[PDB]
Amino acid sequence: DIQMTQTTSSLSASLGDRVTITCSASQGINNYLNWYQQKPDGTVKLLIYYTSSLHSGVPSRFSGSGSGTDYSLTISNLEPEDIATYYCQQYSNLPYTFGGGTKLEIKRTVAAPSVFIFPPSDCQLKSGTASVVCLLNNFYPREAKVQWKVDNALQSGNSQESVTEQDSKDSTYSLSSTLTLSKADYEKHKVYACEVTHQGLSSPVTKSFNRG
Amino acid sequence: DIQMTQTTSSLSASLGDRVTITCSASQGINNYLNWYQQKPDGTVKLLIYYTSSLHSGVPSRFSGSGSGTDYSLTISNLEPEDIATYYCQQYSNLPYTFGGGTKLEIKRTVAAPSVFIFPPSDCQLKSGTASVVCLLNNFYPREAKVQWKVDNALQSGNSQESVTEQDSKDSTYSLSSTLTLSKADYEKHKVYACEVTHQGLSSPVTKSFNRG
Amino acid sequence: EVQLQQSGPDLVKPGASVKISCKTSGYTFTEYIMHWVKQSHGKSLEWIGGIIPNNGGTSYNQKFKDKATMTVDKSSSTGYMELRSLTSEDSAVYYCTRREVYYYALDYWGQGTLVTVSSASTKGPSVFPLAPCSESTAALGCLVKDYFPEPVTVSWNSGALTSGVHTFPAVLQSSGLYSLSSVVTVPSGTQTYTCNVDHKPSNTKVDKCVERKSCVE
Amino acid sequence: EVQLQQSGPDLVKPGASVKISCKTSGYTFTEYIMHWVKQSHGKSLEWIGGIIPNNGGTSYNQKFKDKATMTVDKSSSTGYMELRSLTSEDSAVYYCTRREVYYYALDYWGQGTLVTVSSASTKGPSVFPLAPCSESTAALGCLVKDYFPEPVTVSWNSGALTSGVHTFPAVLQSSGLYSLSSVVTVPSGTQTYTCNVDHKPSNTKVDKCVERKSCVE
Repeated sequence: DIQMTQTTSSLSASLGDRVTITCSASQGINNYLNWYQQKPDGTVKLLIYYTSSLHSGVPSRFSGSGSGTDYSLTISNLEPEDIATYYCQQYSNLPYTFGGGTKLEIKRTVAAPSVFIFPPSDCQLKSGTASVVCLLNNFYPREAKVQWKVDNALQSGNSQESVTEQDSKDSTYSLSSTLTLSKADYEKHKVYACEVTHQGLSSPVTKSFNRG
Repeated sequence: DIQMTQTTSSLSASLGDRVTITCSASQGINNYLNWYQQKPDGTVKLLIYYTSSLHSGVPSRFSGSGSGTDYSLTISNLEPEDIATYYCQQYSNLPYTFGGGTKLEIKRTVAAPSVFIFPPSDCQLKSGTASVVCLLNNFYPREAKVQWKVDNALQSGNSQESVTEQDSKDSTYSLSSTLTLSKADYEKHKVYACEVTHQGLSSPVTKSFNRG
Repeated sequence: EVQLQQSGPDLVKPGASVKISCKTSGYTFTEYIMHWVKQSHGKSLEWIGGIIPNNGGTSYNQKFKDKATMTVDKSSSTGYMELRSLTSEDSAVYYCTRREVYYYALDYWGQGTLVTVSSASTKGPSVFPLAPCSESTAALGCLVKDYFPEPVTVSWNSGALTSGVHTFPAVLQSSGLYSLSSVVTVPSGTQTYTCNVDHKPSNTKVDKCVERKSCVE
Repeated sequence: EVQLQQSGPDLVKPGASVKISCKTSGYTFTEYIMHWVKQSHGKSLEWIGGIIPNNGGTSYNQKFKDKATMTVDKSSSTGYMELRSLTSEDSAVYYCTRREVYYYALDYWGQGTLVTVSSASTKGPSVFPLAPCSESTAALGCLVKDYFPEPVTVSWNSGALTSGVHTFPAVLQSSGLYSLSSVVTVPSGTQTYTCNVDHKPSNTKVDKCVERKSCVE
């Protein structure tokens, strides 16, 4: 069956720049190509059909180009709402086939995280587990470091993290680290802190609480 | 039908004292009388049967007395566990009839209330009503005064109270006053206080909180 | 050994009918006579009737000859008593009792069954925490409000905590709905405090943790 | 106008079968062709098949000739697609789509249906508040943990609050249960903050108020 190849599966670009996502068929598909945009929530819109043709709604900074085995979608002016994975599809032959996706990041000016720490609920201590949560909010770029200290003793291999998709209004991330202790362990210690390193912080930031 | 009359329906007595609850039939019932004890929770035990006879379990500070139309239950040494409403019943004739009850208080040494005030939950403000609660704990005697001030302005006709049965270990009361405002009204004011007058307080006690 | 466990509360239609349950254990059932007692909110105790289980025979108080009707299933060790065309005057607690003969007396009582009679439909309660702001005695509770009819159970830690607890009598409000407070005093590891409300007439059970916010920045 | 609303998530037995629903509105149904698309967690998009509603005829991708089976009820404006003998390879999101002809393309997509395939039984989540201790920017959230399988919805004030919210991707734990965080930033009257969790695969809905304790003695 006709393979659709998008060799570059992750591309990042500046608000403003022209961007070009690329699609290659194994053989000629006669401009029988469509381009799909998939937002982080998972919703899938249809941008361009028959190579060059814009589905109503789509702004005219989207352009379809190409022929034969080679097709491009280009976004001329780049804006935050354009954060998505873009896919190509051919209807030249059955089965219908899709490119493996190009995930597009937006590059914007550095912005440090706001940091919040949240202690476990009393309702949680009943479980026998405690969960301390640290929140890094609206930062760019995505690269960030989070260290858990307990009573000023650095923790290891007892934390899990999670990071949002980039926001489609201000092009930032947010991040959620979760330290997990036993009730026993959580109530052997007074101080709980997360310390954050990020490009936009001239020096690290520690947020703490003091149990009891 | 045979009426059973206990003329005194509320009697209070000191830890230690002898107490005598009294029961009168409309006509001779031939020592066919039983005495029942009803605890505040509502449970109903059987103390004495055929005038003078103790149901197993009942301690021997309970005594049954009398004949004809006149019968007495006496508690010789009085203790806190004896807080109850005691009832007489006759099985002389059908229908079986019961005295209208004697509620017995215990008199003990004066003890002031501990006072706590509790502001409304945020979960409650959604309702459109706010409930501030004041708690007077483990006091004797039952007589007490609770005034709600809001921003040092004395409230009226917007509070309801409730008082426990006397405890059967330490012979005290506790009391729950509830001021009720609209969300609108509760968030027009900073200070909320209840002030308590009781015999055991040389001067009044105010507990306060400061919204925001 | 000996128990008499009664059907849970009842809200009832002014005109309806209701069969209360009294499930007995710890004695051979037919070897004892079962009586039912009424208690109106003024807390007077009236005798309603009697039933001999072995046989099924009865002797009703003539006050209730029309209203009540008693029966037994020998098998399930269980007696019942059915109020007909209920008015508001039927709104009461209803004990089931056993007769002992030494002579006669009622030596084992049910816990009772609250019956209410009203058009007003059921409403289960909202439950809110009560937690202070700022001694080795702190207080928490939780606030059970706007429910109907009258009976709610309140527990702490599923029965674990009995010392320190005071569940207050309810207050009827201008709304026509009741409202209750339950509070605990404590010594000052951080044990949790969970208040378990059960309002059977709406099948409403709630478990609310009451959070004491001790931590500081 | 035009919508395609899909059957909620599914946990499924490794060996079972499942019929997904696609309820269509805003067009005359039989005047458009319906295709189904698979998306595995690597986020590749495969075409599964097509159905003509007017007729009932089909054209399956031969990848899924054994697995999938599509049908329509003209009446309820609703197509379906049934996976047979599910393995773990069936664990995916499944979109339903409409074909437009201008030529061809898929101009309206469902939101998708997550299918999971596992022996592991359902577990709905515990939901705990996240509230700080001590700017015109404060944060709350709530913590949705130890649930299975993967999809939970999280809302704030029943949809009212969208600005400030970040619901984080879940993390699988050593337990084999997932766990999620949802947080809101706010400006600093005291509006409440209520997080509405819906875990459809266990019919678990929870509304947890997150209490900010501002008051002082």
